[PDB]
Amino acid sequence: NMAIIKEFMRFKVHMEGSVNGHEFEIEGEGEGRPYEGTQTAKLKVTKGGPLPFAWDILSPQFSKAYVKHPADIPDYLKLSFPEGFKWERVMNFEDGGVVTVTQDSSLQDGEFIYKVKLRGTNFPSDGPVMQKKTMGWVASSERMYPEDGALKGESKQRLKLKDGGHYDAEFWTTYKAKKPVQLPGAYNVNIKLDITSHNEDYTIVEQYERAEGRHSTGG
Repeated sequence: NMAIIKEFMRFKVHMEGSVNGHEFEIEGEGEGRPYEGTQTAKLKVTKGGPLPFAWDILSPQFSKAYVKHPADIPDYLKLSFPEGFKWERVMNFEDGGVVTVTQDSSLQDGEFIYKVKLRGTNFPSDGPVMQKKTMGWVASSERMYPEDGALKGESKQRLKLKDGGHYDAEFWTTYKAKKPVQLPGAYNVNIKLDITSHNEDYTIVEQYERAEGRHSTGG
């Protein structure tokens, strides 16, 4: 896969979804350095905008092939190409909001192709997601482990809020390659996800993410 997954790779992403019944679509394009763990994405809301909820609940869904791994941790999701992988995610927020997400990743004509479906439900009409009071995710760590022939990841996540407080969530994701490839043992993936620019109504957004696998739990 050293020649399938190049040191510089682009991707295209399509998301369709709904949040508290508001339907929307997003199209975007991104690029990054899969072995250095860095990537940027430029997203455009193409249906349903301006969105009546916080961009932040969407931002984690736009790319696991771009995680830097040490040589002694098998890079299962890079190894899955060119066929690729699928993932399924549950995000439970502390005020009862829920987002469930499914995603398919493939490689076509030398670019990654991502297709995302998202359903957000049960967010309080008063809460920070529907009132657009969130201000980005704090840096986080996803604990990974193999189970039942797939790679699972779990994390505790936290959104900063305009009022200086925080809004917490738990994330559970299952990642499954489309062909048997080697699973890793347990390890941690440290992630930093930033919104680097956006227009006034978040119908045009750019993101940057850095992700790296480690054995260490330090900081």
